[PDB]
Amino acid sequence: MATLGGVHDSNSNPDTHSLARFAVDQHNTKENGLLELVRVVEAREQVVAGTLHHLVLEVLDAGKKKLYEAKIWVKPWMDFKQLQEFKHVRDVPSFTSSDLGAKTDDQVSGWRPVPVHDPVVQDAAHHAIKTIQERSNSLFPYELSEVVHANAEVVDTSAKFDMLLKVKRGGKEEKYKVEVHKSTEEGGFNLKKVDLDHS
Repeated sequence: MATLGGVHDSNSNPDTHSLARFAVDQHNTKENGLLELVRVVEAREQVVAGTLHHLVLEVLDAGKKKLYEAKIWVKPWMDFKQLQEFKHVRDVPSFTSSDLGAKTDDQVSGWRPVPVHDPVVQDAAHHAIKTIQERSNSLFPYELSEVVHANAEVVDTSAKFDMLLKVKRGGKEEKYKVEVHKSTEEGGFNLKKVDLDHS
């Protein structure tokens, strides 16, 4: 259980080198496999929704040196550090003076809930809200208003989605349950059933 917070920069005082190894080993083992840590570059810190570890080191890509940065997400409460991802940068303090950002389009499976307001939840929610109401007939009254809590589940083949949000209509406020399935290359989502939350 350890964290950190304080937007700044250093010269890799602590064991920052090892920190980068864990990050690369994570991506390298899952989808990567062509990055070789050569020599640490620098160590930067920043507070992001709790704790953010920004490290930069010179790696080897297929036999070509290059500086890459790795971001690690940590929290004080849970006190569990986890590497988010690293992007290929250039010999500069910024992202090669270009746009890099972060991307996440990798498959995943497992019986576990899901965050809120995310691109995956907000997507299924908005789709479910309109789909459900449309499932009765051709119409488009309201859409996603405010998500309370969403959770994902792994079915025999597809993936169930149990979430709860509030809908608006003429200045009203009512919560309801939603159950949608997740499919790949099947058009998108497949709303299973729906329920109301007022009992």
